[PDB]
Amino acid sequence: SPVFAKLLAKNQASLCNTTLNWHSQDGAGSSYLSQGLRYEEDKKELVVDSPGLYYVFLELKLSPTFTNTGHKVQGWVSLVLQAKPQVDDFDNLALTVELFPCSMENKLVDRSWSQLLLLKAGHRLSVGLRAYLHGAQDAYRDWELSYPNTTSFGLFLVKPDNPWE
Amino acid sequence: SPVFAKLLAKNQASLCNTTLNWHSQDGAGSSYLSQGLRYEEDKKELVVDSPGLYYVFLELKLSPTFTNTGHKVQGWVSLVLQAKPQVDDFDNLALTVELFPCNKLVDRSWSQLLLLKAGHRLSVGLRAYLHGAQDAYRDWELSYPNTTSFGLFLVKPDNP
Ligand SMILES: *[C@@H]1O[C@H](CO)[C@@H](O[C@@H]2O[C@H](CO)[C@@H](O[C@@H]3O[C@H](CO)[C@@H](O)[C@H](O[C@H]4O[C@H](CO)[C@@H](O)[C@H](O)[C@@H]4O)[C@@H]3O)[C@H](O)[C@H]2NC(C)=O)[C@H](O)[C@H]1NC(C)=O
Ligand SMILES: *[C@@H]1O[C@H](CO)[C@@H](O[C@@H]2O[C@H](CO)[C@@H](O[C@@H]3O[C@H](CO)[C@@H](O)[C@H](O)[C@@H]3O)[C@H](O)[C@H]2NC(C)=O)[C@H](O)[C@H]1NC(C)=O
Ligand code: NA
Ligand code: NA
Ligand code: NA
Repeated sequence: SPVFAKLLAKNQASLCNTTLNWHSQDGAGSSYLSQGLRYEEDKKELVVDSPGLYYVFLELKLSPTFTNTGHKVQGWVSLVLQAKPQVDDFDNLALTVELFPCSMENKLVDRSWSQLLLLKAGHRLSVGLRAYLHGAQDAYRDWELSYPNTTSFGLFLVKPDNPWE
Repeated sequence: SPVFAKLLAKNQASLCNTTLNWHSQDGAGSSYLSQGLRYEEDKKELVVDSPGLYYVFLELKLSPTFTNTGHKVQGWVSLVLQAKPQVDDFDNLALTVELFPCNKLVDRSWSQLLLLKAGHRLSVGLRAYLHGAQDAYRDWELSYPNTTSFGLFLVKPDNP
């Protein structure tokens, strides 16, 4: 069976610097994870069983709130992939959205990110929400992570490890 | 073995409405496709062998050119996934980048989980509407090494 996972972010009413919580199963027992992949609620980490080349993906869906007027609050919002252990290039493994007056709107922001990464057996992956917002009083209340525009995180095994290497 | 492909776009010196050409192997003879996948140069299509649920992805890398200056050129650039037969999801399977009068490399990704049939053909159309300056389409390009990509992975076979 293909090794694949697609987790959906638990709701976040406002933005802050925190590790995101994930739904690992839908409204029924059917999990968003295949075998060879586990999700740990306590650590908020996706645990990779076998080593290989994985296609890791992040999809940020920023929903504007009632207080959002679209053209005052600026800065940036990030989804930062937190890997244990660090991968050879795990330096700024992140999906960033820049908010500037130029291109700012009172509209849903839907951005995707991907990277092919060499992961080890027992590799732990968590996702941190990062944001610096300014321009109005209570700027972090102007955006949220909510269902049905759900932020997602996942991966799939592209090439299993070759031990000889 | 996993069913996976990651094709890299052939160079495009300026932006226009066309079906993109793709490299199916790198500089050496190393294939960008696994077994159960083919690329047809003539049709510019990725041919899917077995039916199932595929994670299809597009990644647009727009590189600014020498003539790319100021905050005048605006509009949009798109990568349109052209399926044969039409996938009964939406007729709007596209990556779209909006350009405002704002300049560096634009790197945007798109993905969708799609139910594909045996012999499914997938091609990618480049779409663009640029205005605000005389030869606005010359201000962006698709070039190596910041190469635009297209591929997929079989997530769930129909017949294990
Ligand atoms: C690639 O395909 C896309 C379609 O997917 C295509 O984009 C379309 O381009 C036309 C023009 O080339 C756009 O139409 C414009 O709409 C605005 C709306 O306000 C008008 O102001 C424009 O008209 C001006 O020019 C006229 C002279 O002909 C004057 O009569 C008028 O007063 C205006 O000054 C113009 O009609 C159209 O909106 C887009 N479509 C989309 C969906 O954005 C694109 O041009 C194709 N690219 C290439 C490289 O040819
Ligand atoms: C979440 O973490 C980020 C860091 O990743 C925090 O962003 C940082 O926030 C401070 C203000 O709180 C920014 O400093 C400001 O700089 C400007 C420079 O002109 C100055 O005018 C201000 O007086 C202030 O010192 C800092 O730039 C920013 N860092 C980055 C990298 O953008 C953020 O505050 C944290 N968020 C929460 C919710 O606390
Ligand atoms: Na959302
Ligand atoms: Na094509
Ligand atoms: Na490019």
